[PDB]
Amino acid sequence: FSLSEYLTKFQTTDRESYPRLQDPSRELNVIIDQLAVSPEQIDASPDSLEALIDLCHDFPHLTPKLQTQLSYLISSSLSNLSKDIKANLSSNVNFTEIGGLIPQWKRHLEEYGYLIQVLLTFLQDELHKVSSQSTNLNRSAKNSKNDSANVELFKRDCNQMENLLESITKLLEINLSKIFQTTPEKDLFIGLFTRPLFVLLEIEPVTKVSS
Amino acid sequence: MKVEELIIDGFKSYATRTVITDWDPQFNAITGLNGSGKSNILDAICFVLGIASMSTVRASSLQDLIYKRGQAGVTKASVTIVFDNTDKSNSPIGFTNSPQISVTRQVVLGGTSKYLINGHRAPQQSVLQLFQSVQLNINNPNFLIMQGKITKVLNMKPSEILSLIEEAAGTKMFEDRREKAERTMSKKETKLQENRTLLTEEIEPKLEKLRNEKRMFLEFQSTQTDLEKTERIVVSYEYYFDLVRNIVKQNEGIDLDTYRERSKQLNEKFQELRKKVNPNIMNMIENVEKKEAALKTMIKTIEKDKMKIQETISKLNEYKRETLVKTWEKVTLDFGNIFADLLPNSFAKLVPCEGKDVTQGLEVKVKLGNIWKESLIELSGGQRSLIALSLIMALLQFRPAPMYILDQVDAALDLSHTQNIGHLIKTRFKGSQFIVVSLKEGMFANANRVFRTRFQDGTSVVSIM
Ligand SMILES: [Mg+2]
Repeated sequence: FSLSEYLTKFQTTDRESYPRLQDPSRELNVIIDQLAVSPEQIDASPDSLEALIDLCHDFPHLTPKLQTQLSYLISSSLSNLSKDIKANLSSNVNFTEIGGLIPQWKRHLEEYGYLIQVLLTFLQDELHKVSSQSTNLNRSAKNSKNDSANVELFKRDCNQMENLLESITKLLEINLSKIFQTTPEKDLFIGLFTRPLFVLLEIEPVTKVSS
Repeated sequence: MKVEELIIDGFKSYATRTVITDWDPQFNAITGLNGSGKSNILDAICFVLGIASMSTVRASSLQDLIYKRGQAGVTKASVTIVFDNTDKSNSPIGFTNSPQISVTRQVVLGGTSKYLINGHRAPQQSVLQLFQSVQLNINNPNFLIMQGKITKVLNMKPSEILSLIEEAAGTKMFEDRREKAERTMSKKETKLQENRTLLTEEIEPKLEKLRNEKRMFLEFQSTQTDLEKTERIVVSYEYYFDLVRNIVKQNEGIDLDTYRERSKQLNEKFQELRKKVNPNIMNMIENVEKKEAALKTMIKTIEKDKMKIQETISKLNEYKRETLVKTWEKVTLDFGNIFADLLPNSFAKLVPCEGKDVTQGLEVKVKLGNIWKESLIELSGGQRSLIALSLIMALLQFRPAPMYILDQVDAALDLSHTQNIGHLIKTRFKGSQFIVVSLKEGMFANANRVFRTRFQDGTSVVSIM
């Protein structure tokens, strides 16, 4: 797996013209069953690579239960992998074994960074869509029939947004100058984690909430 | 909208709170001696309906309408009018669920006026749109003949005689809004053209300079990777505690002096390209590319917006012209019949001007007997008063305005035509509230309500005679 050509495949080209998978539930549930016991095991099989990278790409085409459990998948996998690399690097172990796991660590981080990039990009797209045509979505008071579903969509995307930013806060505790060696690739990784936040901050009621 | 109460506070000849009630919905008639305040009652009604040109209210300013110019204790001038709404067919839009509509205009010294509907404040466009819906427009009236202006309706230019028929048809409120729309679109068009040439001259040159330094930044990032590989190898090889041994045993035996001068020749390009290009130009070019694309999409949508508005007003002009012709035929027929009934062995028609179109202006042509008058300047003041009154009543017979204000339309009519006008307002032209100021007894003796006006102690009073 590589980062830069996939990142310029997502960013420069069109994003909402991605193909639609015929049955997402069985493939994402067996992905869950792979990832309920091992968060790093997408690497070893390229069908799981392409399966994850295109079950993330169709994020405005799923059902909300599937969306929330995919967000919990991404947050749980990032939190477990960040805790594992933190427990490995903070210990007094030699540089040889952590250097042997550092291509696994760096390519797993490329995978998860691309997934977090596309989820935060589609999430800010949907939040800009639901907050553009509305008046005030900071609270659920003084609503209507469709407005209650609108503000419930607001709260559920903001809650999975909070879970994703929880995963991001859990990521950046590790010394990423150990993981990412040179400053172009480190700049690219921190930039792909920080760019969708800086485009998310355009939304006026997103900065109005507190968490 | 039959007027039910008129409350005048601090107006021209009215120093106190004068409340005029008991208005009959068919025919009200105001009388009194000279200098009593009748035309000031009509000026209060014109002022509460909204005036721009203060020469029809007979003032040179707005503080000239307050009592003794506001320098006699009454520093405010407020006019209140109350309309009944038992008939919902002539009701305005949105106000159907209110059986009484009150409109008040206030002016204090120094500043300008302010309007309130039913106690609650409102700007002037709200009350002007309220009164332009039951065709009670004072700025271009088809219901207001002020004092001494009854023998001068036939002296009007053909655009004004066209505008009366236009107000009867319902398209004057479209015509002034269309002219305002063309003026506003021209001003926003030259503003948008200035913005387009500013975009062409000032943005895309700097955008292509940004693209130039973008590709130089990809070259600088290639040298960046060159530094963080080669200089790291260099500082590792002069540092020689086991990791440096492991990164020595892949490149065993690299020459020192060539690597040192290669590091120097890389750092001189680095100190050049450090002051050449900023390291964060990729997010900057992404930001300005998104801004330029959204800007051009906005300009395309603005141009398509102007095209849609222009094609829609060009499509509405045809229905305006068709309803103007359909109004003009019925109005000139009822004009001829009402003038034949008022003055016997006579006739009058509304004709488009010589060679031009109906929508360019209209002219009155008068027949007395079997001969056509080539010019209506040779007619008397009484005949011209009868032609003007018959034109206003033909406009009533098309679509009756609720309030017809007549300030001494009988000053040039004789004692037969005055009684005939009073009878024809009492009997024939039912369907409007007439507020007529007269001094001839043959007009207000055929009245359903009579208000005397008197001057006492410095102020004016209205007594229900
Ligand atoms: Mg008078």
